[PDB]
Amino acid sequence: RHPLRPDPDRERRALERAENLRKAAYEMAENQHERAYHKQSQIFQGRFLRKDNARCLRFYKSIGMGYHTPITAINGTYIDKKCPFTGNVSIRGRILRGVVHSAKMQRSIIVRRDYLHFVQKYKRYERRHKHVAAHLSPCFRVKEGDIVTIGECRPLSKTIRFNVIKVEPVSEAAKKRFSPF
Amino acid sequence: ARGVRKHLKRLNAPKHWLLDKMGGIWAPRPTNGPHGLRECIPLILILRNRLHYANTYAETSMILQDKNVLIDGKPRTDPTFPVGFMDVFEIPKVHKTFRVLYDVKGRFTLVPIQSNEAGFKLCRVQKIFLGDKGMPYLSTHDARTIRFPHPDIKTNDTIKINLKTGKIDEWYKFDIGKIVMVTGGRNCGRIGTIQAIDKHMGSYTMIRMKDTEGTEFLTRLCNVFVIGNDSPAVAIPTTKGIRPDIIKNRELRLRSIA
Amino acid sequence: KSIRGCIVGPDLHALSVVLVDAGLTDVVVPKRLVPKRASKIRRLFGLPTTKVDPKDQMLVCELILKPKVQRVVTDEKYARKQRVIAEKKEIMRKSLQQLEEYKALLSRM
Amino acid sequence: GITHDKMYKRSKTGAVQGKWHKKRKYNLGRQPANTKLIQKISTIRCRGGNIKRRALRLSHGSFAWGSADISHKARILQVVYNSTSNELVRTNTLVKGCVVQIDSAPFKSALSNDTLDKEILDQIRGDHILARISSRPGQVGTADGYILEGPELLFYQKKLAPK
Amino acid sequence: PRISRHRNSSKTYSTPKKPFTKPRLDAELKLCGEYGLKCKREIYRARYMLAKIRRTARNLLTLDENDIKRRFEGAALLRRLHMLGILDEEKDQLDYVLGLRIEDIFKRRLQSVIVESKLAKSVHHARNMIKARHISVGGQIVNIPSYMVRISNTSRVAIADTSSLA
RNA sequence: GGCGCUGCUGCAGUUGAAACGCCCGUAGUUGGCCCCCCGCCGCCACGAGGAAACGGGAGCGCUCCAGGCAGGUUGGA
RNA sequence: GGCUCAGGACAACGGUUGCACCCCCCGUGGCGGUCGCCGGACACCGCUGGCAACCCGGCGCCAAGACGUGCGCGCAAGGGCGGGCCCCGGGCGAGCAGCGUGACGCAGCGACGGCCCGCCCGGGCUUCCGGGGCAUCACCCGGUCGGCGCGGUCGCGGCGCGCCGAGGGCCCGACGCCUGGCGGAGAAUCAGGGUUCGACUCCGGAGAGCGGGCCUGCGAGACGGCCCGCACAUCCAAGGACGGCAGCAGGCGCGGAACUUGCCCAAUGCGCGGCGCGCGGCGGCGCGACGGGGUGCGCGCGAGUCAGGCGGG
Ligand SMILES: [K+]
Ligand SMILES: [K+]
Ligand SMILES: [K+]
Ligand SMILES: [K+]
Ligand SMILES: [K+]
Ligand SMILES: [K+]
Ligand SMILES: [K+]
Ligand SMILES: [K+]
Ligand SMILES: [K+]
Ligand SMILES: [K+]
Ligand SMILES: [K+]
Ligand SMILES: [K+]
Ligand SMILES: [K+]
Ligand SMILES: [K+]
Ligand SMILES: [K+]
Ligand SMILES: [K+]
Ligand SMILES: [K+]
Ligand SMILES: [K+]
Ligand SMILES: [K+]
Ligand SMILES: [K+]
Ligand SMILES: [K+]
Ligand SMILES: [K+]
Ligand SMILES: [K+]
Ligand SMILES: [K+]
Ligand SMILES: [K+]
Ligand SMILES: [K+]
Ligand SMILES: [K+]
Ligand SMILES: [K+]
Ligand SMILES: [K+]
Ligand SMILES: [K+]
Ligand SMILES: [K+]
Ligand SMILES: [K+]
Ligand SMILES: [K+]
Ligand SMILES: [K+]
Ligand SMILES: [K+]
Ligand SMILES: [K+]
Ligand SMILES: [K+]
Ligand SMILES: [K+]
Ligand SMILES: [K+]
Ligand SMILES: [K+]
Ligand SMILES: [K+]
Ligand SMILES: [K+]
Ligand SMILES: [K+]
Ligand SMILES: [K+]
Ligand SMILES: [K+]
Ligand SMILES: [K+]
Ligand SMILES: [K+]
Ligand SMILES: [K+]
Ligand SMILES: [K+]
Ligand SMILES: [K+]
Ligand SMILES: [K+]
Ligand SMILES: [K+]
Ligand SMILES: [K+]
Ligand SMILES: [K+]
Ligand SMILES: [K+]
Ligand SMILES: [K+]
Ligand SMILES: [K+]
Ligand SMILES: [K+]
Ligand SMILES: [K+]
Ligand SMILES: [K+]
Ligand SMILES: [K+]
Ligand SMILES: [K+]
Ligand SMILES: [K+]
Ligand SMILES: [K+]
Ligand SMILES: [K+]
Ligand SMILES: [K+]
Ligand SMILES: [K+]
Ligand SMILES: [K+]
Ligand SMILES: [K+]
Ligand SMILES: [K+]
Ligand SMILES: [K+]
Ligand SMILES: [K+]
Ligand SMILES: [K+]
Ligand SMILES: [K+]
Ligand SMILES: [K+]
Ligand SMILES: [K+]
Ligand SMILES: [K+]
Ligand SMILES: [K+]
Ligand SMILES: [K+]
Ligand SMILES: [Mg+2]
Ligand SMILES: [Mg+2]
Ligand SMILES: [Mg+2]
Ligand SMILES: [Mg+2]
Ligand SMILES: [Mg+2]
Ligand SMILES: [Mg+2]
Ligand SMILES: [Mg+2]
Repeated sequence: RHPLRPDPDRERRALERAENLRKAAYEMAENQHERAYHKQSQIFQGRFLRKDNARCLRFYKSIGMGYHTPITAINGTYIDKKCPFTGNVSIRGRILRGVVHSAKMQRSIIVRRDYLHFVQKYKRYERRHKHVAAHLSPCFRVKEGDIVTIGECRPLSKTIRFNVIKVEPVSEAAKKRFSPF
Repeated sequence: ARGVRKHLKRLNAPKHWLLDKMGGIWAPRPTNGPHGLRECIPLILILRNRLHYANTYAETSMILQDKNVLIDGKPRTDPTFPVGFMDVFEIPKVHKTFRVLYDVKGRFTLVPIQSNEAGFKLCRVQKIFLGDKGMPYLSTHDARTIRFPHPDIKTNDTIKINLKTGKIDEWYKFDIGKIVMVTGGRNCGRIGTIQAIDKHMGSYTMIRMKDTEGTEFLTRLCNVFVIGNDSPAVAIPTTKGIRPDIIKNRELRLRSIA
Repeated sequence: KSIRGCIVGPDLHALSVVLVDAGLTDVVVPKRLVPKRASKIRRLFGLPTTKVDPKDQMLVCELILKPKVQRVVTDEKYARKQRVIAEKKEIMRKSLQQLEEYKALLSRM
Repeated sequence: GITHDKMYKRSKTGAVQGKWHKKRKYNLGRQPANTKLIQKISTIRCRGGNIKRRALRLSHGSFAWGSADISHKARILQVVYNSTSNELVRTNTLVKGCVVQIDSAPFKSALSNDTLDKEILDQIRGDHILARISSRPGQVGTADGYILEGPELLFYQKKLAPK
Repeated sequence: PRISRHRNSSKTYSTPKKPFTKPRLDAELKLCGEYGLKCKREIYRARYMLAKIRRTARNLLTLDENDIKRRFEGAALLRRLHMLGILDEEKDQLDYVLGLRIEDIFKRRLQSVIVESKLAKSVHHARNMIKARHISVGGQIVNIPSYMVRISNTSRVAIADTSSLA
């Protein structure tokens, strides 16, 4: 990388998400309904005792394909091993888009896609749809109708193979339409 | 099945092997080794079906037993041995030294060469990786490997090999403007110059070339072997990789009987 | 299978038996054949296996298929072995040379 | 035998699905090791070769204190917590992720160097340290790990509280 | 499978839709008179071969004058028709492939060639002499009555010099 | 196939068989006119990539032929 | 390799993806560092036996490119730490692969040097689109839909188990029932648009009387391998042993309906290595079907007969 870190006078000051993350971890340690203790496999957990700030406290990465990371996942405090940005899974294969059909599961949504079929004898079309279940990271929050882009991953359940990587929101009460794309 | 496949029906054989639909129910199935099963032509189908040195399997075998066939400077004794692109074909009893190239319909031709020519081999750099204890290797299109490779050698380039000592002497860089010949597709056997390398995230990269008479064509980057740098390093058949169209071909088929 | 039998009871038509602690014992049936191992023959006729002369091509056998002893060390076997042994050092000589070669490449790069 | 073929599951709409072949060998399941604490390591021959080590009755393991960077070997004393069930705790069954007490004798020379985690030092002054298993005993025949620290230590101590 | 399972084979004649129709039932025996035809299958066969060249021509003529498929199959079709003598030299355009008939196919049988050349008294005599093996085509002896003679092999019809007739 | 007696192309519904007794109404189907030179679908063309055989199709007198890939520098495009 | 189409309708199959979730013999190309010639014993064979026949017992003298142990310069699996705290070359689109350093362990290769690694063909699973009839089948499902954790697997995954939640599919036809349902490449018909069939040649799947289980091996849930239940048959001194023609010929039965109980591995291919091969070939039966030529012309032929070539194991 030829260019290198321009200078503000506040960067070590804004470096206090370290204390934010530390206290979030200790509150999760004080939560006692939870059966097990959730933490990222990428982080020592001995980094939460030092004070020199020397080393990182949360892990993230970029997935490529021209998709930028969200600050909500960079600065969040949730433990999710199925997140594409802060988890332990990868994106490869197909990337498609659809509308959020339902959002009633834990960290999981249904994406409805629409398409056409040509019947040559009749020289005409019929409109068709399929359902596609997907995993939703806590860094996103969606409702019904919002457009979402989902990318392929390895199996994650009996029905899930895709993962949400972009949400283009749409206002409520809009006229439901075919919207094929 | 419950295991690997040994047999091969004649109809299921590759189309470019030019077998004939009568004359058997079976075909020779190539053996594993230096080349694949689709982009190759076996040794027996070169000797017995092309040059008539043997009129049958039962006497092609013995030609290979007393070790009459040098491939890449080393003998071979397996009738189903897969010889492929750029392999050297020298039989000394009839004083014939060849290299394998493609014709302009996607078939395997044997070009004559000289003793000053059969001293090297062109290979396509398939990939660069790390093995035991952290060492680099280059693996190529002929299933050769070279360790401690010069760092300038990068993936998809071409190397020049000595058949005896097994070491690299020259290398050619795949850039915009290199004389190159295709190996698959429906432009197999045609030669042009790299003048576009268009890349796509996640998916295949496409390559656009042109012959020396203006005709242009496209393919994947998996099918562009590099032969020189604005001049080929090896010999090529007197058609030089220019394809005629169907009517020009038809008049030539008319001439050869006229 | 029906492997049957008995603890040597009634329904035992036929049986096998061996005499210990000896009309009676008077006959001998010779050792039909002879040994055939380099070590074997020597330990047999009270001879070692550590002094450099293991040939022992004496042929008695009482001339009676069945000789051609085994594991008998020779000049040919010795030399051939040495050949392989040495080779399994030359390999590494040139390999560990090439290590330095590539180190120097990088360092000048 | 035991199988993990999906053909015996229903679809995503609840419908019974049909049966179009007989059990294949490449979808076999085996029974699990159920590694008892306190020395056998069986060998299992898997698909294509591939020795798999399958433990029963382990007693020792290699344990690492990371922030101080000290590793010693030690005798697993007792399994005290497990996230799945109380049954695997009550039986002292060695599975990945369970929390155990290890012998303190190996780590007692670290009791000298100060400026260290006092929550580890006062526990070394006793006769055990709290640690987590990081290995899979039924697949590799070994139980190694690290000593707890951070919020995670406090979480498991509160789970162990005299409630 | 035995290797004989892979051989191609095919029917070469088409039977008319309305069989009992007087007006062409009469002009159909007229052709069996003006040549020596055993039965009606040899008129069916001639209609069959005319139908295909007609179909190919209509396909090509749907197309456009500068097009490659015209440039390829029109030249091929005319060359093969001219060398079989179904079409003569002065008509070198595709639109003339439509106005042919059965009769110009029949004209190039051997039974017609040797009657033009006067080698036989008639057509029935020509038939019998054909099967008697007395007329050769250019040094090779041709037993076929239905033989179709290229206008290259048309100068070399004569009695087979191995015959009781020289 | 005849058969436009299954009708997309292309049937019939006053009396031959056949318009729901009527009004409201969701899914579905359909929806005037307008800005051009942006984006995302549909559509049109041209490519790349993957199997022969069959179906077409260039060349070749198994004496013709149903065939076969022959053959006299070749070829199976 | 051969046979068959019974089962199975969001299967399979066809095109189109992926494994940064995997496994693999042979062959090709690499790589090879590992904390003085050993040991006894097995089959063939000798001497004696049991048994109706099936099949075996006891004693003994004898080898290895068979085991076992192992001579050797430390490196198999797994595990702890070693990353950047707007966001973006060993190798990538992608933090992937190596290495270093603290602990464990002692595996594999070595008695004629090979553990190991790339490529290859093959497999497993996997994304998307296509993927029978009935509404006198309108609601359906409950490991069912998602989450956490371990286990098992070559490996991912409700695949399995514990705990938490209440989801998931549906008139764009769910679910259930029926099929005299193998899918595709294809075939029949014929201006154009269409209708119907996909037994069998190639590819893919599935089975070996019907449920199941497994050993050996790189690879099988193998049936010309083994073990058990069921339904059927076979020899037998009555105590016992034993089978799987949906392989080729041939028999029975069924039905309107389908040939020899031949010869050869000479080609084509495969195996191992000059042979073996009911693959595959060559003859026999064969008006299913296809193609060609006669029963005369005005005076010569083919249909048959007998000889010799040619061809053909
Ligand atoms: K996380
Ligand atoms: K679509
Ligand atoms: K669409
Ligand atoms: K679309
Ligand atoms: K579409
Ligand atoms: K529609
Ligand atoms: K799940
Ligand atoms: K699930
Ligand atoms: K709509
Ligand atoms: K099969
Ligand atoms: K397998
Ligand atoms: K196999
Ligand atoms: K075939
Ligand atoms: K064939
Ligand atoms: K082979
Ligand atoms: K042979
Ligand atoms: K199983
Ligand atoms: K089975
Ligand atoms: K299996
Ligand atoms: K009709
Ligand atoms: K019509
Ligand atoms: K009407
Ligand atoms: K009326
Ligand atoms: K009525
Ligand atoms: K009405
Ligand atoms: K109505
Ligand atoms: K109404
Ligand atoms: K209304
Ligand atoms: K209305
Ligand atoms: K609508
Ligand atoms: K409508
Ligand atoms: K509409
Ligand atoms: K309207
Ligand atoms: K379009
Ligand atoms: K093929
Ligand atoms: K059969
Ligand atoms: K079936
Ligand atoms: K059936
Ligand atoms: K194999
Ligand atoms: K093999
Ligand atoms: K799939
Ligand atoms: K899918
Ligand atoms: K799929
Ligand atoms: K589908
Ligand atoms: K229905
Ligand atoms: K449950
Ligand atoms: K699970
Ligand atoms: K459960
Ligand atoms: K539940
Ligand atoms: K339905
Ligand atoms: K049936
Ligand atoms: K229609
Ligand atoms: K039509
Ligand atoms: K049509
Ligand atoms: K019609
Ligand atoms: K019609
Ligand atoms: K048949
Ligand atoms: K079949
Ligand atoms: K088939
Ligand atoms: K087949
Ligand atoms: K097949
Ligand atoms: K198959
Ligand atoms: K099959
Ligand atoms: K099967
Ligand atoms: K079955
Ligand atoms: K059975
Ligand atoms: K069965
Ligand atoms: K079974
Ligand atoms: K089983
Ligand atoms: K079974
Ligand atoms: K059957
Ligand atoms: K049957
Ligand atoms: K037979
Ligand atoms: K009968
Ligand atoms: K009968
Ligand atoms: K043979
Ligand atoms: K046979
Ligand atoms: K005569
Ligand atoms: K005669
Ligand atoms: Mg469609
Ligand atoms: Mg075949
Ligand atoms: Mg009609
Ligand atoms: Mg079908
Ligand atoms: Mg079998
Ligand atoms: Mg039998
Ligand atoms: Mg009957």
